[PDB]
Amino acid sequence: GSYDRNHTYIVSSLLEEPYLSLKQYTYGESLVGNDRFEGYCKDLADMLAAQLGIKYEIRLVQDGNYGAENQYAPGGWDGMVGELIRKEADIAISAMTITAERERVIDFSKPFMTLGISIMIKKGTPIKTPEDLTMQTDVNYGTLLYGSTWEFFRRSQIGLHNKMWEYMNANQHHSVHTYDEGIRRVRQSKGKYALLVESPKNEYVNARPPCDTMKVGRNIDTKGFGVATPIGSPLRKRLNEAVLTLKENGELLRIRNKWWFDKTEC
Ligand SMILES: N[C@@H](CCC(=O)O)C(=O)O
Repeated sequence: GSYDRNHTYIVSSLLEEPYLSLKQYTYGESLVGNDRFEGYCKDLADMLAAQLGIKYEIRLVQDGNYGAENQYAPGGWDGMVGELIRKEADIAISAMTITAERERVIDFSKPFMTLGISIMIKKGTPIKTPEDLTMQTDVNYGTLLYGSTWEFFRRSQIGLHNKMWEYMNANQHHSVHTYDEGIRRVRQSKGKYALLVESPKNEYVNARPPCDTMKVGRNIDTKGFGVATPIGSPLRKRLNEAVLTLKENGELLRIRNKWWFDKTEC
């Protein structure tokens, strides 16, 4: 009650199914505003906004990126993280991974979803573990360039992860600027490409047509997605409280089931 509720809060996000996607276009109907979007993060944004009694406007991130340290970006970060640092958005509500490096420059709520880095292959590919990737030649691999998975491997102290880092950094052409390009490569490379991809994305894709991909191995780490705000945001406490409210009252579980379990489909 001591924050501006007339302001339409600007929410940075990023199209990434099923977290956020465009509603299917139809004949003679033009969608505008937030009505253009659907998905888990749309539903989450709606609920958070209702908890806080605020209006919001989704504005997709202007470089299509999650956020990385970049010696060219103003404020030192690109993507959604940079939009928050530079106060171009009020909140980011996306599948944004909570990392130690990002916590030094923006704030996160407690996590609304858990996840881990995982491996996606085309069915038939002879890979069962991360170790396997480093012990063979014909299957190339990669991940989303410069995002949290990229940084995990760069920074990990585990020999295996460092081995995978050295490979990917020396073979950046086998990594991708969107998960959808990586998934296309899995599907089109005849068993010769594996994608390092966060588990909720992996699980979603594998349970939907064309049913030609699968997850192998255990998750490599354990991680969360959080609602992010610029430091100092008057909304920081109330947004964290709202996430905890939605967690406790079963609403996060309900929309996770809506977009993952209710969409299977394989
Ligand atoms: N969720 C990741 C993007 C995907 C990835 O890095 O695998 C991030 O916030 O950077």
